Amino acid sequence: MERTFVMIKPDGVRRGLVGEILARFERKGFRIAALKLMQISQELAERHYAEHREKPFFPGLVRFITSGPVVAMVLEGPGVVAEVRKMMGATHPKDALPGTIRGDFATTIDENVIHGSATLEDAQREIALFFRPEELL
Amino acid sequence: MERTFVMIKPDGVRRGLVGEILARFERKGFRIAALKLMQISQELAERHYAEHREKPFFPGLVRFITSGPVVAMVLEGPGVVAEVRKMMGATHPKDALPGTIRGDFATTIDENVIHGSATLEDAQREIALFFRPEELL
Amino acid sequence: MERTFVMIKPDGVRRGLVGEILARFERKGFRIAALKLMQISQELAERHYAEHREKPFFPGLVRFITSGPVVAMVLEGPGVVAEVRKMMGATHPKDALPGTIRGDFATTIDENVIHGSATLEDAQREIALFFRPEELL
Amino acid sequence: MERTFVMIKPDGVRRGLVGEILARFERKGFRIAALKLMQISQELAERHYAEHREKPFFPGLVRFITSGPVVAMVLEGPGVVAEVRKMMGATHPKDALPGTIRGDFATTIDENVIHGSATLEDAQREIALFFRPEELL
Amino acid sequence: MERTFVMIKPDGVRRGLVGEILARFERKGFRIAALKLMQISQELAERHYAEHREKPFFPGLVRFITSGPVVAMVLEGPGVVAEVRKMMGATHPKDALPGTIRGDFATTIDENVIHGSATLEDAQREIALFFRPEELL
Amino acid sequence: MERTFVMIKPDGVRRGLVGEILARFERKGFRIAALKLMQISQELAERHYAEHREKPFFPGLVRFITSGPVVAMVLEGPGVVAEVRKMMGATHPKDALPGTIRGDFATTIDENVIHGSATLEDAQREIALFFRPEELL
Ligand SMILES: Nc1ncnc2c1ncn2[C@@H]1O[C@H](COP(=O)(O)OP(=O)(O)OP(=O)(O)O)[C@@H](O)[C@H]1O
Ligand SMILES: Nc1ncnc2c1ncn2[C@@H]1O[C@H](COP(=O)(O)OP(=O)(O)OP(=O)(O)O)[C@@H](O)[C@H]1O
Ligand SMILES: Nc1ncnc2c1ncn2[C@@H]1O[C@H](COP(=O)(O)OP(=O)(O)OP(=O)(O)O)[C@@H](O)[C@H]1O
Ligand SMILES: Nc1ncnc2c1ncn2[C@@H]1O[C@H](COP(=O)(O)OP(=O)(O)O)[C@@H](O)[C@H]1O
Ligand SMILES: Nc1ncnc2c1ncn2[C@@H]1O[C@H](COP(=O)(O)OP(=O)(O)O)[C@@H](O)[C@H]1O
Ligand SMILES: Nc1ncnc2c1ncn2[C@@H]1O[C@H](COP(=O)(O)OP(=O)(O)O)[C@@H](O)[C@H]1O
Ligand SMILES: [Mg+2]
Ligand SMILES: [Mg+2]
Ligand SMILES: [Mg+2]
Repeated sequence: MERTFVMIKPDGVRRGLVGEILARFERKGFRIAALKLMQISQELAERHYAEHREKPFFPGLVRFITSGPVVAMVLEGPGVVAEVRKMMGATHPKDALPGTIRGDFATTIDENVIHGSATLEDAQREIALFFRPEELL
Repeated sequence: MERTFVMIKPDGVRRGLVGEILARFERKGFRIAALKLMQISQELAERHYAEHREKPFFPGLVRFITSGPVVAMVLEGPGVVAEVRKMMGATHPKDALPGTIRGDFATTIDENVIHGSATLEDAQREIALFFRPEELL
Repeated sequence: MERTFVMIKPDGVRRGLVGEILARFERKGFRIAALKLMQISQELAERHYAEHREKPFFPGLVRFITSGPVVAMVLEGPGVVAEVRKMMGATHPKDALPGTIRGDFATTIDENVIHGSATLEDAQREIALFFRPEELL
Repeated sequence: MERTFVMIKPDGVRRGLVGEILARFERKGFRIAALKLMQISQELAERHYAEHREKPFFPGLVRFITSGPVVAMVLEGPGVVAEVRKMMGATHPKDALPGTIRGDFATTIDENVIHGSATLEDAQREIALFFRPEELL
Repeated sequence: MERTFVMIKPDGVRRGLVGEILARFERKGFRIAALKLMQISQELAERHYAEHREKPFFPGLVRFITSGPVVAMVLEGPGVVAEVRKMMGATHPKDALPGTIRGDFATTIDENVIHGSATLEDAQREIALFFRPEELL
Repeated sequence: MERTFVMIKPDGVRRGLVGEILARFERKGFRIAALKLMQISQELAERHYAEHREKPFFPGLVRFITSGPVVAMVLEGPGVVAEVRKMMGATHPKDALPGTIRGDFATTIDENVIHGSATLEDAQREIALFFRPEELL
């Protein structure tokens, strides 16, 4: 029942890591409730990162997240939000532990391969923001 | 430039083979131009099967193809249509060689895990049928 | 010389995770001293979980562990007991770290894919309880 | 329904290929109906080779097949006997195609890592010889 | 005893396929007798291509083979020369079967990821040309 | 720009773990700036472990590191020194976490599969000690 939003960022897609990452989630046992390759519009990127609109890395952040196609998805399963968060590893790749997605695939904070909803509330919000209602199965 | 349509069938999705299959296409070097989880409707299924209509197993097929969500995609690359047919292996798993998708993942023709356009024309037809134009990137 | 008992539970077997899990142990360098697919009898399950006989989840626990075939084994190698315990990860999948067996394959405490002897004493006891003496090589 | 007998030979076991090989059969979709680590006795080995008896390498074979523990198993699935012969590849590794077990893991016919029943009848014969009835699940 | 020369081309190195390719040769059972990252010089490249000289694409080839670092190696094992040609698959990826290196990793003959000695004599010639004697172990 | 020295020890090479380990680094995104199979000379081993020259395990240590060929390399990338150190895991395999190289492949401190420069200074020193200047690309 519980759902979380996940996004394989432009770098992850360009480096051909989509299947590998998705396999980790299926292997874990989560259900794919939604999935799609998509181009983040300038607007979506600004809404999504509104939180950091004042920050100084905001411009470069928006430029990165829209630099290429991303793979958006919604994973379903018991405590999927917290578990997916643990699977991704620390935001700053330098602190992400091995066995973790960022720990195994990312090297810098700027291009950290993936995003996972931080909380239940963030998830509900991100899902409505990235997917159309009928796209959830 | 050349592109093909691929569909991971309901059996492939429920068995959690989506990532593994996508990974093979990515390691091969093909570009993912479109991708999405979707539910095939009765009408849609029947439209896709226009020649296999006056055939027999037609109903039993539609039943399976609509039995659950499928993962649709478009792959791009040199001779990708013929190349993907080769990667999938024979339609009937028993005749598909080890190393191919159906050879390594399927056991019956009923649930042969995946579908790939037979020709460039079939691909164009399938792409227009399963994807909206804006979903192609 | 040191040995530990490991069991891939009914869920792990049903989800086709036996080879993958066994590969992690061979890759680690441990020796397979015993191995067998088996059905846990009502009696064995009760003996094995005697510790939690009074608990409330006992009935459902016994029902799960006997719900289907399991793969029992004995691994041999330096500090194998403690190392195998670390490899499995926390009992409650929610706390199991990525790279860990439960961390990568389990989502709930009820069906946590695998068991590993907790101590040397538990190992000796579990081994005699699950395997016949001549089955150890 | 249909079933076959498979044996990971002593070389396959010592090289730690048990999990990887089992994983291929599991991802393929076959059911594991029996499995066990065992030591083949002199008599047992000779009984298994009844026609190859008046042959030459007979002794050198028995020597190898009894040189260490083997992993015996029974696999179930549609046309599993022929399908497994295809998955193993040619008896002599040099003629086994990449993607098959012997093609990817073996280099000599002497130690060709695995054995699989040649026919349904050979399978029944091998199953009755290597497994007790109660070991079949 | 028998040995062959293998070169992971510039495209294979930049795409980060070195480990995956080496892993296949190791799981196969071949011994690595020599290995090194190197930059092929103009002269060196041309010397390697002595017969393909009066040919056409010669310059376009040298351009690619010297376009970046390559990983050179010598593999040892029974019939390793023919065996490695089989593992690499057809020179042109479109004709290479799934399961082979070029079949699973390449799409164009221009950048077909890897090279392997065609004969024992070519191997000796290539080994003397790319490796100093002391680099053979 | 930053570089670190890594060495797959004799055990790792003998167990055929080179490709697998190298793949983890390419997957991570680091660049291979140098690579070569080599035999550590008595002198090099003594220089490298001069730090522990007084210790009691020194003799056995030198004997191990020179017991067979090793694969030496230099990895390049952002904070590669610290990240590679984290990827390898604790020196004593017993304390190395799963998902970590030693955590997944090593069982004892004596034969712990791999080495990674501890600091920037150690790296510069190890690189000049193991590789010739022209071998860095
Ligand atoms: N006995 C059968 N039982 C169930 N489905 C069958 C049977 N025979 C054929 N099919 C179905 O028929 C279709 C086969 O298509 P066709 O023979 O025209 O070429 P194809 O390359 O296999 O196409 P596809 O990729 O869709 O399988 C598939 O959708 C398959 O599942
Ligand atoms: N030159 C040889 N050296 C060592 N063993 C050999 C040699 N030739 C054949 N063998 C052995 O002979 C047997 C070959 O069996 P056979 O040719 O009847 O069919 P098969 O399908 O290969 O059977 P199997 O699965 O047991 O290998 C194997 O056990 C194999 O190891
Ligand atoms: N159209 C082409 N474009 C670019 N390179 C080509 C083309 N045709 C052939 N080549 C190059 O020609 C060489 C083919 O060698 P050859 O046909 O003699 O046998 P081979 O077994 O393929 O050798 P190799 O392992 O070096 O590819 C390769 O180096 C390949 O990249
Ligand atoms: N130093 C930094 N440079 C660039 N981007 C940063 C930096 N610090 C944080 N960010 C960005 O802000 C966001 C942090 O939010 P959080 O959801 O906790 O992490 P993440 O998005 O990496 O999962 C990410 O989009 C991240 O890239
Ligand atoms: N909340 C719970 N629900 C179901 N089973 C539980 C619960 N808490 C503990 N258990 C069961 O009790 C046992 C705990 O013993 P332990 O050996 O430390 O862990 P595990 O068996 O998971 O390795 C397991 O069989 C586990 O499934
Ligand atoms: N108890 C021990 N037995 C054998 N060798 C040891 C022991 N303790 C330390 N060493 C050796 O000393 C070195 C420790 O240095 P360090 O660079 O921190 O670890 P490592 O080389 O394992 O990465 C290694 O070469 C290690 O094998
Ligand atoms: Mg098809
Ligand atoms: Mg056989
Ligand atoms: Mg070649």
